[PDB]
Amino acid sequence: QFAVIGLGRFGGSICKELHRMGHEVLAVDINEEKVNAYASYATHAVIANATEENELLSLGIRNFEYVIVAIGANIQASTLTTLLLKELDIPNIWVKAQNYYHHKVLEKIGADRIIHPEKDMGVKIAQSLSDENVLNYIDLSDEYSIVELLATRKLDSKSIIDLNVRAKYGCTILAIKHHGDICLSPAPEDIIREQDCLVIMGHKKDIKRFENEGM
Amino acid sequence: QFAVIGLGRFGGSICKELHRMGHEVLAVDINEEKVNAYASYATHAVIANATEENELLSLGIRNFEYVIVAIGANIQASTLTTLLLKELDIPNIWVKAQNYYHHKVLEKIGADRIIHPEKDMGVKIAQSLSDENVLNYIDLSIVELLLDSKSIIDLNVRAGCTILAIKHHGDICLSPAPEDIIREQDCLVIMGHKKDIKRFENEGM
Amino acid sequence: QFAVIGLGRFGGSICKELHRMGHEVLAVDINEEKVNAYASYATHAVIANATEENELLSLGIRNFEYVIVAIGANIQASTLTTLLLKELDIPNIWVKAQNYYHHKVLEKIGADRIIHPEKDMGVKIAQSLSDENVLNYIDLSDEYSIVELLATRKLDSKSIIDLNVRAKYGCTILAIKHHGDICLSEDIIREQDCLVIMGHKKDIKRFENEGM
Amino acid sequence: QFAVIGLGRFGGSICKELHRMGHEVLAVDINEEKVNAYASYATHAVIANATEENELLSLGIRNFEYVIVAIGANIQASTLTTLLLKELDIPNIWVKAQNYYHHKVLEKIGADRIIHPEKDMGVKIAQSLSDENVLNYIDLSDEYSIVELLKLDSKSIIDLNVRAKYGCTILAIKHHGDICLSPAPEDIIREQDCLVIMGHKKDIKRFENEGM
Amino acid sequence: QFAVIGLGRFGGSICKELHRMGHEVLAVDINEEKVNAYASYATHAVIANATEENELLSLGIRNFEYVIVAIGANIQASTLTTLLLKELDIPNIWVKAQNYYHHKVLEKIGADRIIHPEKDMGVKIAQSLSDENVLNYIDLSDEYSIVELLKLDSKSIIDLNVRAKYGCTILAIKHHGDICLSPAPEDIIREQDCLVIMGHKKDIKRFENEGM
Amino acid sequence: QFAVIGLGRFGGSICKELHRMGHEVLAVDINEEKVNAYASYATHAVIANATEENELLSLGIRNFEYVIVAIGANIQASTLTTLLLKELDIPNIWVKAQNYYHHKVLEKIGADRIIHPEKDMGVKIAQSLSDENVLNYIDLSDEYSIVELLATRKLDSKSIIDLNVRAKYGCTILAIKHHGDICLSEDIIREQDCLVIMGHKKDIKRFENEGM
Amino acid sequence: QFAVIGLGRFGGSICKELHRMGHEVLAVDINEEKVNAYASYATHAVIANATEENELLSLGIRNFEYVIVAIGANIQASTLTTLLLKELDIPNIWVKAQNYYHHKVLEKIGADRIIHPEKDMGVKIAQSLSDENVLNYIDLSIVELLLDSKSIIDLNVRAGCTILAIKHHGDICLSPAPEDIIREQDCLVIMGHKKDIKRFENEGM
Amino acid sequence: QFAVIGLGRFGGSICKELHRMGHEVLAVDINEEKVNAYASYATHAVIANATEENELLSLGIRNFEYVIVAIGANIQASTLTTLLLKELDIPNIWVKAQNYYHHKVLEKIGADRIIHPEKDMGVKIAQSLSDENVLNYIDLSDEYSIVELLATRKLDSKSIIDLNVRAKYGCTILAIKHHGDICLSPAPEDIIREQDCLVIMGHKKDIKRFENEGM
Ligand SMILES: Nc1ncnc2c1ncn2[C@@H]1O[C@H](COP(=O)(O)OP(=O)(O)O)[C@@H](O)[C@H]1O
Ligand SMILES: Nc1ncnc2c1ncn2[C@@H]1O[C@H](COP(=O)(O)OP(=O)(O)O)[C@@H](O)[C@H]1O
Ligand SMILES: Nc1ncnc2c1ncn2[C@@H]1O[C@H](COP(=O)(O)OP(=O)(O)O)[C@@H](O)[C@H]1O
Ligand SMILES: Nc1ncnc2c1ncn2[C@@H]1O[C@H](COP(=O)(O)OP(=O)(O)O)[C@@H](O)[C@H]1O
Ligand SMILES: Nc1ncnc2c1ncn2[C@@H]1O[C@H](COP(=O)(O)OP(=O)(O)O)[C@@H](O)[C@H]1O
Ligand SMILES: Nc1ncnc2c1ncn2[C@@H]1O[C@H](COP(=O)(O)OP(=O)(O)O)[C@@H](O)[C@H]1O
Ligand SMILES: Nc1ncnc2c1ncn2[C@@H]1O[C@H](COP(=O)(O)OP(=O)(O)O)[C@@H](O)[C@H]1O
Ligand SMILES: Nc1ncnc2c1ncn2[C@@H]1O[C@H](COP(=O)(O)OP(=O)(O)O)[C@@H](O)[C@H]1O
Repeated sequence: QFAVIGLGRFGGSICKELHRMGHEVLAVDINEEKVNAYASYATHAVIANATEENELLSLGIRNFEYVIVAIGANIQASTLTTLLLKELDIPNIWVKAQNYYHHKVLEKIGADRIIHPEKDMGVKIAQSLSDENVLNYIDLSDEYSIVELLATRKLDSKSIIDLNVRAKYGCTILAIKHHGDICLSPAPEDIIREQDCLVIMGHKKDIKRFENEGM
Repeated sequence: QFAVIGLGRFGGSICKELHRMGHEVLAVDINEEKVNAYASYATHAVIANATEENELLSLGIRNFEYVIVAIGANIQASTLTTLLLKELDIPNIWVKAQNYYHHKVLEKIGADRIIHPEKDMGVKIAQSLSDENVLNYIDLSIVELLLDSKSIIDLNVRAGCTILAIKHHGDICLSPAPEDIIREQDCLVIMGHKKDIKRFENEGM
Repeated sequence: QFAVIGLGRFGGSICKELHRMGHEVLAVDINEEKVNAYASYATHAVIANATEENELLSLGIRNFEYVIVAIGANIQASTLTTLLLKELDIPNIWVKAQNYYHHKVLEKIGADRIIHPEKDMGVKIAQSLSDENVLNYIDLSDEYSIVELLATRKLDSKSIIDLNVRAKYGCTILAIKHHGDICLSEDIIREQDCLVIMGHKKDIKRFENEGM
Repeated sequence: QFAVIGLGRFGGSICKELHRMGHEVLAVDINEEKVNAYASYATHAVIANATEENELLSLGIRNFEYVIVAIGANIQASTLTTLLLKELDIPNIWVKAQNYYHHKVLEKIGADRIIHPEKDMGVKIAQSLSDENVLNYIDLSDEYSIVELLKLDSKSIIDLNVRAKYGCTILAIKHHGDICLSPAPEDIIREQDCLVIMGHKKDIKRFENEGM
Repeated sequence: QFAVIGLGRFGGSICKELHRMGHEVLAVDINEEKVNAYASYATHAVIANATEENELLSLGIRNFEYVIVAIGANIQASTLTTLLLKELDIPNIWVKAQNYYHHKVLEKIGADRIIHPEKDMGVKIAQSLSDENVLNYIDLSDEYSIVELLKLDSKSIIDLNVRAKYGCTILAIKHHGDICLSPAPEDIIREQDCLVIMGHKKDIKRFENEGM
Repeated sequence: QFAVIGLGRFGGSICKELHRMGHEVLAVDINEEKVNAYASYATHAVIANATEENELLSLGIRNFEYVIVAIGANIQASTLTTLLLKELDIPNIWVKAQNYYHHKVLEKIGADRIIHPEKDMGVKIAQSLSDENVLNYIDLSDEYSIVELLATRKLDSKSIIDLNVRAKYGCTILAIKHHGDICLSEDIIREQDCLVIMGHKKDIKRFENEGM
Repeated sequence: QFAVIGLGRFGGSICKELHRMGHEVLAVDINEEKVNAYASYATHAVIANATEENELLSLGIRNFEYVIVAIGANIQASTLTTLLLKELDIPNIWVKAQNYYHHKVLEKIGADRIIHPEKDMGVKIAQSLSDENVLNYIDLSIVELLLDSKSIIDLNVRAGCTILAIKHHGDICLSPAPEDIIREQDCLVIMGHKKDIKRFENEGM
Repeated sequence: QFAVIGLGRFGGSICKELHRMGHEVLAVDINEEKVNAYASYATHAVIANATEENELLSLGIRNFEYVIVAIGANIQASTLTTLLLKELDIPNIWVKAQNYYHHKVLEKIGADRIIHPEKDMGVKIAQSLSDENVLNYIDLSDEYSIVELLATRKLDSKSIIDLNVRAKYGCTILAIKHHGDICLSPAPEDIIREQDCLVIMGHKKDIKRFENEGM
């Protein structure tokens, strides 16, 4: 189902994770040490130069629905591989882009998805930096947001009704997380300890106010 | 409030985003072109060698609560900068790690947060690969999913997940009534057991 | 009608020749000295970074039916330029390829013709090495060929009927070149006159063997 | 009979072609991969530093009538090799020139032929660019050209007279790989039949404009 | 008992000395010549890259109670090695610091002792420069010093009283490798006999000025 | 009285210390930042290229009894400076040697003392490694030694007569150091007080073994 | 009249000497310090890259009858310069050769004289080593030699070399009379057979 | 009698010449090819690192009256060698200097003669350049010079008395060279051909005038 062609910082991580999730993954790399290191983290692992057409055929690359081209540094290799993958009619080709220029040729040679990992992680880090309290969020509208909050101290050993969040800020607490054991829909008396995960829902400004005052 | 010391693929992105969100950001880089290119995407932008102690002082680096050290490639420069920042008593120092080794010294020289961008994006991509259907998620799982013209009672999700919202036309139905129509381009927000959601995906979609 | 984007060993030569032939040519280069040096050998010459989209627009690059991308060394620049040219709907984009890899991306980003100058000149040189008599040829069939021959000592000061080629080997001499003045169709052939022969490939080859 | 000293874009092409033509060729290169890659495209292939006199002797370089020095980039290596080849009394030494300067020393150290591949390919491309539609051409003079050309359909030589109207002589017709060498006044030209035309460049170009 | 990781001006000296003192020492260096040169001045000598974890294990580095990291120039290598040594639970890790910065990371990665050889030798030289003529000295405080010193000849401790006049206590006399440990008031001091003196630095310096 | 010519890790340290001791010191360096940084740690500080004879004259270098050449890396500069200093009749020229070779030329061009800082610090470190108890020592004979010891936990809060050292091992405690204030000659010894012992080497070593 | 293109150990020495002799010399070098250092030892001194054709034209290089190409190390630069000089029709081009190979191309690109300084100085040193006694010589041998208070008749050199001169006190006795005293610090100039002179050295000295 | 320690452009030339003159020469070099190449041009040739004291002893370096240190480039090696040679009490140590600095230390470590080959050849070339006619000269005084002249053409096929040089310029022609066969003291009728070597003596200005007019 999945082949990952570059086992580096990025490709290796995709590989390890797909495998941990339970999908079958073919790990490909030109470097023998890398292939050895990923033997345990992939269904199969093979030494191959992904820029070599017969080597790609030998991997049985067409038997794959998704091929990820994760060779970062070598722009030539990356596009040459992508080029070959498009020739072999691969349904989904995802490629890591090195820079603006690399993005542009990948776009034209028919990459299905182009990833800028650092750029994307930049946004995520900035999101983290601006509200440290928020671990995760989902934007429902311009105005509404579901927010996973890490409990700052003053919120310690307090029940739902202790700070009633429906009356005060007009937000609904969706869950509590204690010990990797969750309280899915809390009763009015359920204790929130420090470092429990609050899941809160409603108006963005109301949550932000609750953060300002209850934390 | 924020200073970003390396304006590259990673640091530049952090900078541009904080600025876009409305925070004030000092952009620092050794390279003049980079500093020029980020003039518009930062409150202030200054040429500086972040490994030079007097240059850091000159930036007024202590007036900052968060300093991000985003010079990727040069492991020496990165740790030397971090080292200097810890000397100047910066409250929060976030550094991009190049490899395992780099992580280790940053850990010991008192980096407050150490980021492995590619590693982290790997996980996120694998999540995406594994279920192409989800737009956003929060692991507690709450899942934003992208059933046409069917009500909430038309498919009774509790009988074991709870539909939290519908998005039609950038107008959301926050907690839907049992007879609220879901169209095709619509943003289901679903909550509960991970396997139950996956099953709902398999069968209702 | 023509724009040449890289004025180097290759691009400059194309430019100089189109101009010498009487066509109008826009010469483009990033380097100011190159642009200065080609001022006399082009209708117009402009400093421009061909990888910069607004700079291309400013050249009025769309007013051109043929754009030649001759930037040799920089594979990135070459393909980025080609990419931009294809975006601007240029009807004919001809690019010099650096290597196999370069050829492949140019092929996919819609280059209309891809030139390997050294590769092609290799063939021509080997042709030249193999029979030092010939200078140019056109293949009509598997059997027939028009051949431009450089004359040896052996047919020096000879007329057409001195070695009658229609009888002896059965080829028709099409022209003689004496001093950049051509006898189109008893005419004396001097050494280093260009013989233009036509007919059967083997007959010509025999005439070479015997008359030269 | 032939040795090619630089297997590169240029030298490799000369080698591959001489071999394909059936001549015996010794391929030489300093780089082992290049030598391996040309094993199949040469009579013999050997690793050698062509700037090293004893290595040249070991190749049996004197047993060769033609040595091609095709190392492009390294001007020093190129001229040092040429220099050594001239010492060993090689009858024909052909060298690829990198620039004007390189040409000049090669000229003085007794290179028999000096090739500028890109320069020469420039001219050929410009010729192609000027008249696309002549599948092939041979330049006789500045003024005169033989042109292979691809309304004309179902018309004879008498019905379309070119000696009078444009002043050009149709040399041949090609119908399905079966050529009419010198057409009788009534011979039918069908679409896609190869016209061979000869005479004044402007007259041909006019005939193209009007008859096509 | 001891391993020395950098055989250089500094590390080599530590190695040679521990060996000369009779301790067993493992000498490590990446450079084969250095390892060869220290074969005679160490219990064992091994080629190893001290920044490579498996190579460290192979040395049996944990069997050592003291590891000295003496690679001067390469700050990266130095700290990476130290880092690995701290991972392997070495009880005592002594490292040569290159500069202030280097000191700081070594401090944080748990170096047990950090040496600045030139800095420390600076102090010792300045001490020598200040008072040349004290063959040897030990600094007790900023104010107090024990001094070995080389008019004084043929005079006793009673004839030259130092407890009263300068306020210093003569600790010993050395006559021909045969020492008078604590001199009786009448013991003769001959020229070139080693005076040991103790007390206030300025008092000694005054005694030097006047009695010598 | 003293000039220091290289203000680096080594020279700067000598300079700072002579100044701290109260001597007057001229600090010289080619680098302006170094000269600025040592303005506070020297009587005078001057920018000068010590390899330039007129620059040396301008410093009034002859007015000095001791010149220290501390330029480490640049062997040429170091010896050229030393050479010039010997020409100007300087009474004492002390130079830091980079390597064996450097030592040899300095020896011949009349350096009065040649220092190998790292080599010398190596010995001192090995001494320290071998017995972690001691800090400083003076060798009186083959048999006798004055030793500065750093106190362990075992003699913490003990008086002189608590472990009477004159009876038990037969050594005389010369001083105690508590907090940079010294008890020169029932006095409590706390941990990290500096013991100053004197007598037989083996007796001290025994006292170390048993009392610590 | 003379241009010297490389002001190094060799070219600088040629320059300084021609100037000292009184000829006018143009000193050329790519390095600004060298050009500065030779300002006093040349009629004119100019910064120029001698491998650049327009720079050569700008020097007015054609106004010169002799151009010396003295860039030692860089064989490429040396021959490229020589090549350009031959194009500009310079009447006399003298070049320092680096090795055998360098000699060969310079020979073919039309260098008028090719100098191997070290090789040539080798011969001269060996001459000096072999007979330490001679101050100067000319191989036809005429020998300047550095017998106290003895006349020309006191040692009859013809009975088989001819003493050409004596030097006392920077006052020379051009062709000495048979009774002319030779002192110790005196400059004998002797002529004839090489072996005869050597023998005279062996026996009279 | 002579040892040459560097067989390079300079040292090799000294070696080859001393040998050609008939003296016995020990050629030393660190490089084996150099030692092989000079086997024929020296009495003995030995591989040695001249900076290594025991290697010098092994050569029997003290048995030599003259040692020439001709390692050009490596200033360290050159001075270290010289230093060792001075320790071994060599009577004459001649060293090639690389630059001003090198000269200075060699001077102090007791080099007996210091040679700057290029500098010296510079002077000789400039002498050649300023009077091309003169091949060789000896300065007798400020005013007087013996000059070896190469016959320029107009001097062709003329006897001594044809241009009487004692009357005209008041110089005495000392010799003629035809075919490496010399006419030592020419008779008044001896023919001078082009490319014969004129040896002329007398006043510097008179010779210079004779050059101006007879050539
Ligand atoms: N032609 C190729 N075929 C297969 N794998 C390749 C090829 N070229 C490079 N790689 C592999 O791609 C991986 C890229 O990893 P890395 O340089 O860390 O990039 P990233 O920073 O994106 O992880 C390396 O493990 C490398 O061995
Ligand atoms: N010593 C330094 N001081 C300040 N900025 C630096 C220093 N070294 C590098 N930088 C800047 O940091 C940025 C690193 O970005 P980049 O090379 O893209 O790596 P990354 O992938 O981590 O973003 C560059 O803009 C670079 O100019
Ligand atoms: N980004 C660019 N835009 C426009 N012209 C360029 C750019 N990059 C290089 N060039 C020009 O293209 C030409 C390439 O010539 P060259 O490298 O000699 O190739 P060749 O020898 O094959 O013609 C140079 O004249 C250079 O100035
Ligand atoms: N000293 C040498 N002896 C023999 N072959 C050489 C030497 N130096 C370079 N070569 C070969 O000459 C070839 C030059 O080819 P290349 O650089 O592609 O130029 P071009 O593109 O003009 O052919 C290279 O394949 C190289 O291996
Ligand atoms: N990675 C490494 N592992 C082991 N030894 C090393 C490594 N890198 C350098 N060394 C050795 O450390 C020594 C450092 O010595 P040197 O450069 O003289 O510094 P110092 O003068 O301070 O001793 C060198 O001999 C070198 O061979
Ligand atoms: N020609 C010179 N004249 C005067 N000072 C010099 C000269 N060359 C170098 N220096 C100075 O000598 C010092 C050498 O210090 P450094 O290289 O750190 O040696 P170390 O670390 O052993 O003290 C530097 O401060 C440098 O500025
Ligand atoms: N391309 C060039 N154009 C002009 N001058 C040059 C060029 N390259 C080198 N030079 C100068 O020529 C001189 C060479 O001198 P040097 O290196 O001492 O060699 P040598 O021993 O032949 O004198 C230097 O002064 C150098 O700056
Ligand atoms: N330590 C050494 N002992 C002996 N010979 C040496 C040593 N170092 C260098 N040489 C030799 O000295 C010679 C110097 O030659 P070269 O570099 O041509 O100088 P030059 O230009 O003066 O001739 C070389 O042949 C080299 O092998």
